[PDB]
Amino acid sequence: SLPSTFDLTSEDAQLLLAARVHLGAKNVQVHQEPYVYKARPDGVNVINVGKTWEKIVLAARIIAAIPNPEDVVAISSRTYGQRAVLKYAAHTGATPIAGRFTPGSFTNYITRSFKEPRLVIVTDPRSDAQAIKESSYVNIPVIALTDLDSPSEYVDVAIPCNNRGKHSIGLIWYLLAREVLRLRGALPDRTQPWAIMPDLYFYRNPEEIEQQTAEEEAV
Amino acid sequence: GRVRTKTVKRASKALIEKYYPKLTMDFQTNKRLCDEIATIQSKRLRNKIAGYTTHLMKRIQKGPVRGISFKLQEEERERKDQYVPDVSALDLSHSNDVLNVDTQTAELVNSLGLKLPLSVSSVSAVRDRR
Amino acid sequence: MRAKWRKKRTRRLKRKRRKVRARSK
Amino acid sequence: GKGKPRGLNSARKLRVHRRNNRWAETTYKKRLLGTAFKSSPFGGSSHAKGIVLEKIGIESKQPNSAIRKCVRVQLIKNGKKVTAFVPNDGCLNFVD
Amino acid sequence: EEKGWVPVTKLGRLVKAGKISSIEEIFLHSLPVKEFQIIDQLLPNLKDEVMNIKPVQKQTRAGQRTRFKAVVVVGDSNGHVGLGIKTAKEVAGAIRAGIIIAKLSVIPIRRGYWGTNLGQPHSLATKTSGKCGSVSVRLIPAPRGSGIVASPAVKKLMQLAGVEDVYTSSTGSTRTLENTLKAAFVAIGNTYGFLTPNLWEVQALTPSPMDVYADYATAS
Amino acid sequence: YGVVRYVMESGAKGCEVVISGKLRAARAKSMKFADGFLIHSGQPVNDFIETATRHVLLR
Amino acid sequence: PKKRASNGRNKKGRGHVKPVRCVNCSRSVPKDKAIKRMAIRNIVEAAAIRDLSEASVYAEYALPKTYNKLHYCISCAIHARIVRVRSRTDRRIRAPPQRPRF
Amino acid sequence: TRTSVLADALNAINNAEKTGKRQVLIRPSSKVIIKFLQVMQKHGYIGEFEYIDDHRSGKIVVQLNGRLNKCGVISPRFNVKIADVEKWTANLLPARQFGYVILTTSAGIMDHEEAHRKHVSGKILGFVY
Amino acid sequence: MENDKGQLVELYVPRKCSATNRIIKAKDHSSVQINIAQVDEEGRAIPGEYVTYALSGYIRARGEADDSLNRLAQQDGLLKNVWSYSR
RNA sequence: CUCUAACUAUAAAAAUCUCUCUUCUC
RNA sequence: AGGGGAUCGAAGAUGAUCAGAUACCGUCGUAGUCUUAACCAUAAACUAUGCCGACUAGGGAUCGGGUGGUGUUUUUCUUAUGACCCACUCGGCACCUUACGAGAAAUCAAAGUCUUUGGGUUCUGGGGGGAGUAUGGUCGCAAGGCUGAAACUUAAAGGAAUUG
Ligand SMILES: [Mg+2]
Ligand SMILES: [Mg+2]
Ligand SMILES: [Mg+2]
Ligand SMILES: [Mg+2]
Ligand SMILES: [Mg+2]
Ligand SMILES: [Mg+2]
Ligand SMILES: [Mg+2]
Ligand SMILES: [Mg+2]
Ligand SMILES: [Mg+2]
Ligand SMILES: [Mg+2]
Ligand SMILES: [Mg+2]
Ligand SMILES: [Mg+2]
Ligand SMILES: [Mg+2]
Ligand SMILES: [Mg+2]
Ligand SMILES: [Mg+2]
Ligand SMILES: [Mg+2]
Ligand SMILES: [Mg+2]
Ligand SMILES: [Zn+2]
Repeated sequence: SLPSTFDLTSEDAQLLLAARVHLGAKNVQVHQEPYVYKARPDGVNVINVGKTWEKIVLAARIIAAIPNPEDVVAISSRTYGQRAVLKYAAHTGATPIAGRFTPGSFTNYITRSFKEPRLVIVTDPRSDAQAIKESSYVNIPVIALTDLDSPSEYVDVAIPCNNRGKHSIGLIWYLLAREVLRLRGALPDRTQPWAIMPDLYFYRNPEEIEQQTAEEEAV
Repeated sequence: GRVRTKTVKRASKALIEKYYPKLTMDFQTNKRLCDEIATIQSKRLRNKIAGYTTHLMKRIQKGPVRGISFKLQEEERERKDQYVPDVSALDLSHSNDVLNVDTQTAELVNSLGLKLPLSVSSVSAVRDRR
Repeated sequence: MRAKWRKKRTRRLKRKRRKVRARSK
Repeated sequence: GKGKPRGLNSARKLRVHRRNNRWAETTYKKRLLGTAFKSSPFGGSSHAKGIVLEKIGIESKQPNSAIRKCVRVQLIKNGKKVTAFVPNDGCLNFVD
Repeated sequence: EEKGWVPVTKLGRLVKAGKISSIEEIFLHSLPVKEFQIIDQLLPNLKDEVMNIKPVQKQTRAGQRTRFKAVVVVGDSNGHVGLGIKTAKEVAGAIRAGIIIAKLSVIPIRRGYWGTNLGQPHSLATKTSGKCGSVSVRLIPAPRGSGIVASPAVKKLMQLAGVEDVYTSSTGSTRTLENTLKAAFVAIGNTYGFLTPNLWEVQALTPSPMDVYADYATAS
Repeated sequence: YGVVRYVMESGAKGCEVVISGKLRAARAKSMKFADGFLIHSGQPVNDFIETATRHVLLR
Repeated sequence: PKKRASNGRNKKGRGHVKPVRCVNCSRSVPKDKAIKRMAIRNIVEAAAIRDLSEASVYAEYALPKTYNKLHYCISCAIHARIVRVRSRTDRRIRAPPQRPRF
Repeated sequence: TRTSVLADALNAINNAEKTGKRQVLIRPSSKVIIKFLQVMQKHGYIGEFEYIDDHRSGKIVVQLNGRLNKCGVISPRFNVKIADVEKWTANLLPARQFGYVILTTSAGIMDHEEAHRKHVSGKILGFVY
Repeated sequence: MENDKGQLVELYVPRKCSATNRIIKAKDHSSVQINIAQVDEEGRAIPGEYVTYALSGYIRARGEADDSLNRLAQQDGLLKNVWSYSR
């Protein structure tokens, strides 16, 4: 099996906790996801972070198995996880799709956005149902960042995490890209934290980018 | 009833997206640019194209707008995107290396067999009436 | 036509025929 | 599961149910009641002779405008009277 | 004739490169075919003939706008069928596009033995059925050389299939040719959808042709 | 269709043919065979697209 | 065919309810197929609030309201503009028309 | 009321197979169900089932492996003469190369091929393939 | 399937769902085939060597695809206790 | 990541209609 | 038949609207509406879905009951109740999503587990019209109810949905 180097390192679990991945799943629950653990008395179910990291490493193993990098195509329609996907497509040789999905992007072969990949990564099944339906129509696996409340129809291996955080999605994409690059071998050893930062995959509202520019242009 | 149909709008959009450094705020200079950099058959269409180009340029000067893009704007967007804060926003950089949890995720950490310095706090299971 | 009024017309025909039979019974 | 009974000892009601339902057909009802023998102009007869009474033609329906040349015949076997049709271009004059 | 057929899909690129040799590789991995020229390349002798031409009218404010529905069946009489149904303005274009769809929708069939296998399969393997609209078609194996006891359209579909002997039974409004042919198509394609004792052992899941030969796709 | 095919083989940007009359029926009917695109308004109708009208005598 | 799986009645398990009369045409209609509108309003409109306030003793009168639940028929409800015909995919929605004002 | 218990068992098996599961919980668990599932085990259409004593009719937990496609009882256990076995196989089984009409003979509950081998026939129980 | 002399007459002995043992139709345009890369001692994904699981379109449509993949990967020693055999 | 407010309100009368329906194949 | 007798209102009386209007709008208005006995047994008596039994899919609520909470306000110092909150369960009128199933579809979580056809069982239908008519029984004071054809005629009548 996987060598014990692939266990849940203290810093990586600690990061997962800090981004409040476990904190929120839902006040409700669907029996497709047993990744629940110790439903909090606040009525906010806790997510088993170890199971989440196991799903992350499984998804990394699946992605690394693809011989040609740009048949891994990652979707994000909701704002909170747009930038991260682009950033992911920067490091791993994946193809990003942000904002709208222009339906018919998988079945219709005439559209100039017609990409025929071998794997699809989805930030949220409930928002990206169109991509899931296209992948169904064209026989494509769907590694979706499913929450404990998102539906799991036409959804393959599903990373259980938060979808309302603006922190969880970016860091989940970080761990995914980091593990994929370790698997490929571009990153030499899987112990150093890969200096570039989790905040790189975080969301950036235009109002705060304007504020940051104003603070940068003050001097 | 002036609506400036497909042709003028698309031509002006392409004109901006390919020639922003040369376009100006003035209608007459942009009219001459439309004459020299593009082969508009008639001259009424040329004037309409230059007018909408000036309007779009003024809108861009006011701020960034949807649809159209050019080298300078996309470079600025990429540079703003590459912003990564030097100070850490995780790993308990705040709250004196202490992060607050409840019992349940504390037992999660315990059963995971990891040390993970925590701070317990009951969540007052009484829910807000909203 | 409505089934209601066809029914009623049949009932009135039965009216007349029943009175005639009662007269000649 | 279905309206009919299914038990191994339910032959009686199945048979009587089929026997009661058979009257819903028209061929079976005609065959058993013997309506052909009693009411039809011929009783189970493919052909029948008769005597011509008069020589009439009847107009056709709406989409077809013509007068088909028929003949009223009183049957000899029982005495019923029926109209019959002489089928061809110039056969009306042939029958007197 | 004049045909360049620049491949726009990865499967078409692999086929044009000559890397997929048999259509069984396409059928096995449930690969999606969107170019009829792939099917032309893999099956050079796909015969076809128009089942029916049907005038279909739409009532507009000015007259009645009439198109034509062509029902085309394509096959090679060796266990491969496709059923295209198209609607178009001109009858010739309707037939051409129906042939195109039929080639796109080619499907493999599982011919079997009625009993005591001696030569090549002569009939289907098991009883199969399909239902389109209200038309339910039931195909039942028959002894060797029993002909095709079927309506002329279904009979000709079996002839294009290569099934030489089969019994059939149709229930419903088999009048409508498209529904009957679609039900028969569902049944004959369901013939490979029935698990049979002789199909019980598991296989090793040979890797997909676009995984082993992904390099020859993705025109750079 | 052969005429249209030859016309677009010649390099034309669009051809159109109207055949009106008693096409295999007593009642009159008009068949349209078009390919490419044909403009209809403005002297582009006079400048680019050229037209021809002819009568054919049959039995 | 069924235009309404609920049959419009909204009864589902009663068999018979007691009818009520229409406010306009006095149509004896069942109490659930008797589309109801709770008219709560001011006894003096905004057109005369200033006039009443200036010319009233008991400074800062509460200005009491008037409440009436109107039991329309259905023909009047279509005609008196209370309820409108809807798309067959819009008939699904039973929520009130999206909070007239916030 | 529960009239034919084997019907309930086979219906539960069919429902839990069509949905893609690998297990069934049959409640009443008579002799006939045990023999039927034992025949299916002998012919491979079923996996590894289990009897759960309750002191009250027991229950059965059935393990499947997706090999089966349809069970089914012939609810009126028709007296099947040895001549009528072939007609039942033709009317029920999809092909002559496989399928089994499970029928109860005086020599026990057996598949139709085994009964034809013993040259004995009785009432018909159901069909599996 | 088998000719009497002993040669195969079937064409394309079809795949079967690795989770429900049901065959995969030729036109089953919902089914997928997952590849999971083998991992050596130092975490380097060995190329061209992996393990494949054919998930049917039916379970994917139902919503049991991820659970089935979890179980199937746990059985062949890929994920540690991600799936419990007793719910 | 925090909320429950505004409102109305018309029904005059209007009946009837004759022909005749015509192929889609590379 | 006996009692009552407000309202509203078959018949009727009119006043309007109209070409006519003994119809719709309006005003009066008997029988009736309300009852105690005795009849009547029919309704779009509708969920147009027979009953009993099993299984199959996700999401919340709602009613009746019962379990547990180291739960919250309650106040009778604390507690016991009650009232809520959270979780579960049984039963009921129901509802949202979906097809992976069924249908000719509208649609149905049953109208599913039906050509891969059998859990038990009752009633009904065999193109439309004639016709729920006649006749013969039977019930009823009467009204009418139950049972209930044929002769003959007809190539359609009808269901759902699509475009105008
Ligand atoms: Mg005449
Ligand atoms: Mg134009
Ligand atoms: Mg113009
Ligand atoms: Mg209607
Ligand atoms: Mg209503
Ligand atoms: Mg009730
Ligand atoms: Mg009295
Ligand atoms: Mg009057
Ligand atoms: Mg008057
Ligand atoms: Mg009146
Ligand atoms: Mg009065
Ligand atoms: Mg009745
Ligand atoms: Mg009824
Ligand atoms: Mg009839
Ligand atoms: Mg009738
Ligand atoms: Mg009588
Ligand atoms: Mg209709
Ligand atoms: Zn009203």
